Amino acid sequence: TKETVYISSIALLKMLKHGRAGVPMEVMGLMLGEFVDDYTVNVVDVFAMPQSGTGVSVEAVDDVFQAKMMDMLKQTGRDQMVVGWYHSHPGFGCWLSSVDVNTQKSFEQLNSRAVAVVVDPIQSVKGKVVIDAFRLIDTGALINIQALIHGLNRHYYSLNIDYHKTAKETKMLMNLHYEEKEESNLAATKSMVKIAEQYSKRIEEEKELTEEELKTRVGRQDPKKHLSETADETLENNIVSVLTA
Amino acid sequence: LLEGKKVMAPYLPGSRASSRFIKGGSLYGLGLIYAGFGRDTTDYLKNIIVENSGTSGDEDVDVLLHGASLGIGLAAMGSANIEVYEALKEVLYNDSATSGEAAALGMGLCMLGTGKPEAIHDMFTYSQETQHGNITRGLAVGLALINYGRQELADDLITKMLASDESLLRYGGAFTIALAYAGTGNNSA
Amino acid sequence: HEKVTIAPLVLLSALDHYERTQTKENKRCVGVILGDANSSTIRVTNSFALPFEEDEKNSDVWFLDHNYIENMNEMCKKINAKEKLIGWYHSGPKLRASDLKINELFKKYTQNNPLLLIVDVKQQGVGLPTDAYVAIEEKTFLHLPCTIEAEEAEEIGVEHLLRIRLTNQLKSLKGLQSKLKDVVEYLDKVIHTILGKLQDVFNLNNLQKALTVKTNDELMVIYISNLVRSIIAFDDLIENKIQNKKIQEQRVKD
Amino acid sequence: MVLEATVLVIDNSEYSRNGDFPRTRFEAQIDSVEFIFQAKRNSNPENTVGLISGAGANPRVLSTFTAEFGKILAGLHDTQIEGKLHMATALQIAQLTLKHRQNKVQHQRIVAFVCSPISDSRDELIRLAKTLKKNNVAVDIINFGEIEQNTELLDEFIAAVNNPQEETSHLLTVTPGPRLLYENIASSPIILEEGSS
Repeated sequence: TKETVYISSIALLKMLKHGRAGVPMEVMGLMLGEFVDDYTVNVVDVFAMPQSGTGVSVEAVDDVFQAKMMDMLKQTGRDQMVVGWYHSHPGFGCWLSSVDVNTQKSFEQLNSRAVAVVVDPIQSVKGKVVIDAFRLIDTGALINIQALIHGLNRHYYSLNIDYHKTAKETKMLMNLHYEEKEESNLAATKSMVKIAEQYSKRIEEEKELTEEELKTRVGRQDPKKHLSETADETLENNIVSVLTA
Repeated sequence: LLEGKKVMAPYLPGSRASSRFIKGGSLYGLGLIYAGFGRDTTDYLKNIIVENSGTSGDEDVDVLLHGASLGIGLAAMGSANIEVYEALKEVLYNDSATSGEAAALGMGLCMLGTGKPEAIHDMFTYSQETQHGNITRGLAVGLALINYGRQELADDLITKMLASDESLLRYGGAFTIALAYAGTGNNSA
Repeated sequence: HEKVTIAPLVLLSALDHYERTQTKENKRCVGVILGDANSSTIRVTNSFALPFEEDEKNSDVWFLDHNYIENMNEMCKKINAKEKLIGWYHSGPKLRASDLKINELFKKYTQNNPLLLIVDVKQQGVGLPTDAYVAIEEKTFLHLPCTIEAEEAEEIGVEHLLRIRLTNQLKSLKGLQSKLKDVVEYLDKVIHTILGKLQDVFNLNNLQKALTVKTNDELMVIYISNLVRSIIAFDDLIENKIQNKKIQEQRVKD
Repeated sequence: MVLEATVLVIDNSEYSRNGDFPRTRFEAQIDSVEFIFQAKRNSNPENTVGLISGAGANPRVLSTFTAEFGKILAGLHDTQIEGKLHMATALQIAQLTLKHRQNKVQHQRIVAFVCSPISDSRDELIRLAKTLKKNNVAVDIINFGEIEQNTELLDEFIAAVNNPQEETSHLLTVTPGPRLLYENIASSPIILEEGSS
């Protein structure tokens, strides 16, 4: 019932980057990972089904392509279990499709269990991630129990997501932001050129304020607001202008 | 201290059960009364454990293993029995998220104390080594256990647990820090 | 010229490749990179392990198959049309003459001169654990600088990771570190003319003139707001907060 | 018959540049290959071969592992015609080639044209032969050399590879005259007869 999904963010971003363009259609394809005892759903990898012009469909799943890749992947040394479904559901908290279920459902047959991974490629963009995994049926449960034996199981039914990577990529990933020396001080020494404007900026910062302050005597253009804000930005560059010497 | 075994008797293993886990239930359920006093039955059940230790990946068994793997260190707690550590250490290493979990506890329970750093290494190894959420998790708890009142001692593993990428080691680290420094406040801690 | 976008997806994956392949420094895990290369900034969309063999016992001896890329691109194209082959990657961290052979194989498969990619699978040194080379030719190959894009969908999952000035300086040593050594290297390596070419721009320092001092001129006004920066701080809150307190503390009716 | 991977080593070289019987040696190589490879894929379907450049100043694979025409496809285009020995390297590649041979239980095989004067060292040659036998490669060679290339590495080599014959090495050194390679080697257990070990 409380189940652990796991992603190598590669597969995540892969989905994403693939799902990011996925609109309109859900991006489809394998998901690579395993099951470690119960609860353990790992995804090392994933990949696109090549687009189905008909859209997302259970027929559109091609097991040649996987075999193709999986071979080349097995050739890569890349090998996993197909762990379920992942799609891009723009604007969708929703649920995917009874089809998409039936899609997974006829598929999760191929496993002990699988996933249908919701992604809203739209609302994933928040800077947090929108994402989900259905697999709708249970043993009993974490053992839920009744609706299967009493039949008629139709629900959202998420799984429970997680993922893991490493400090390894993390460092390199924090390495995003020769380089900086070429890239910084000294590349943005570009500062003195506009001093007249850097004056004038500040010089224009000037007038805005008595004006602003004046109102001190709700609704706004607040007497106190921009005043600081206005100048303060300049400062850092206004500051560092010195440094290179 | 008598009845409870007979209480468990109908649900004891060999009395069968409806559920193997019900059947597993007595195992853990047993020591509840007998904690520290059930070592015999425990070790006895540990034999049943040791019996199914190197084998028997039936979830039903694994529970019958786990539920026993539960109640073992339960009574074995605070008593240093390598077998308890050991027999679990396989049941541990047997990698049943069901079973191996309890091992990560009872082994801690056995050596609960200053324990031994080797198990720590093992646990901490098994931590990083063994691939599971729970099985990996409960390790640090066992680490938390057998680091008890050691205080300054476990600081390494503490630091190690602290330095862990994984929550789990960090996680138990506090508990480790607790059982080390529990009671008297170590401010720095 | 065409200096390129970098895809973290690639980077990560390529390392998992390295991981997956169990590659050691005896080897460099290699493979396709993907993007579209036309622009003066090439983009790297994706990249793919080319299952491979590398032997530097005999350098030119090493193994790779294209038929991956054959099968690959098809799907890739079918996956996305924008995937068109821009080049290829490898582990690295550093070059081997085996590369050039490897290099020109892709030239068959690439629009422009294809792209090498160095990775540091150990991610050791600096910004990038990475270089990307393109053959030029007397051979040439060359690294144009590159960087990451958004890839925000990535950056979003990336946002789940991490968690002003100084660093800018911090490379102050780096080149200057090896540099004179690099001289003394070549100096006592051979114990080229390029180095002397490097030389004359050294005088490009002690240069400073009264022209320098004009800085402070600028720096003068630069400080005007420093009051004003905090003058509004110097004004409002605790005035009103006291008021608000005077409100609040006098509130206290019943 | 054969379930094993093969490699075709082509020198397009001082011999292949030069017709040893129609239309060129290098060309005489060609249809003999398909002839061979046909019988190779007739040996069994799934029988795989490599194709490399032992020719020119650059060693490289021309056709990688496959199992049908894609080689005959791949071999279709030329080579450096006057080129020179990469053989050792080419072989050492062909070795590593077979180290990646696809869906193993395929034994390692190599088929080598000799269009080059054959410059290499005996130990290296035999280190190959060792490495082969180590790797357990089937090695048969196509050689029409000047004189021929023989009383030489090629002769030691097939021996040096070989504890068992076709699990390691057999030889044929191609003769001149109206000797059609595919017709010639039709005799040699480079093809037919017993085909693999």
